[PDB]
Amino acid sequence: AISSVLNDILSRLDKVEAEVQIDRLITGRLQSLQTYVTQQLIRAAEIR
Amino acid sequence: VFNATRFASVYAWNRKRISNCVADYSVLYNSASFSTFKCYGVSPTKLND
Ligand SMILES: *[C@@H]1O[C@H](CO)[C@@H](O[C@@H]2O[C@H](CO)[C@@H](O[C@H]3O[C@H](CO)[C@@H](O)[C@H](O)[C@@H]3O)[C@H](O)[C@H]2NC(C)=O)[C@H](O)[C@H]1NC(C)=O
Repeated sequence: AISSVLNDILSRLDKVEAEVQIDRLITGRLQSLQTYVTQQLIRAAEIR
Repeated sequence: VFNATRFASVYAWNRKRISNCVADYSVLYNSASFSTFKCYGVSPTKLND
C-alpha cells in the first residue's frame, strides 16, 4: 500500500481507491495478530 | 503553467517548479476544457485538503 498510516490514506483518497489500499493493511495487520496470538497460545502451553 | 503561449517538444519537456504559494485545484477541476484529469497517489477532490 501507499502508506503505513491509515488516516494519511483516508485523507488522500476517495471511497474506492482507499478500499483497494486499506484492505492491504487489514490483511497484513490481521495476519500480524493471527501470528502473535498463535505465538502466545503456544508459549502459554510452554509456561502451562 | 496551463496557459503559456507555447509548450515544449516532448523530447525536451519543460519542467517549472511551483513553491511558496497557495494552490486551489478546484479552478482546474471545474474547468470544462480538460479531457483528462487523472490522479495517481491522491484523489482529485482531496487536493484542496
Ligand atoms: C487561460 O486564461 C483565461 C484568462 O484568464 C482563462 O479564462 C477565464 O476564466 C475565468 C474563470 O476562472 C473567467 O472568469 C469569469 O467567469 C464567469 C464568466 O461567465 C463570470 O460570471 C465571472 O464573474 C468571472 O469574471 C473569465 O471570463 C475567462 N476569460 C476568458 C477570456 O476566457 C482560462 O480559464 C485559462 N485557461 C487555463 C487552462 O488556465
